[PDB]
Amino acid sequence: GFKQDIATLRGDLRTYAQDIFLAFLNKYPDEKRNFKNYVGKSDQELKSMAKFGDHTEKVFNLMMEVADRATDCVPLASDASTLVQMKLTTGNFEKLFVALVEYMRASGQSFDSQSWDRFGKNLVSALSSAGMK
Ligand SMILES: Oc1c(Cl)cc(Cl)cc1Cl
Repeated sequence: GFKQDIATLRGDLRTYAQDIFLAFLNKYPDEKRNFKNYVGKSDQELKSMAKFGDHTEKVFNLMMEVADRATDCVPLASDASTLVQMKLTTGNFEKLFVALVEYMRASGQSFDSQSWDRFGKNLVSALSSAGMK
């Protein structure tokens, strides 16, 4: 289920983070235009940029922490507030989770893809309730 999936992702987090973020950028090319440093680069070129691997892993680590603290795929409102108060839009987040769920469904592994869909919706809603546009 959802909690085992957190363990699965953590066990190869850099690879999963990069591959899911690349799936997001390739599914939504316009989002990539908000990453000036990644425009005009293929997957393999992105994987050679230090801050691509470092930033994608850091984002997914925080996602895993929030997932770990959630109950029934509902994140803590206090985690959402911490996120909004750290240095975006709920629309871009919703698109990341669409790509994440599609990636899980195409994997041969028994990810709980419906729970991640719910978690993404609930995080988007909690971020909006906590003041993110
Ligand atoms: O370099 C970044 C990456 Cl790869 C992903 C996100 Cl979500 C943000 C930044 Cl600044």
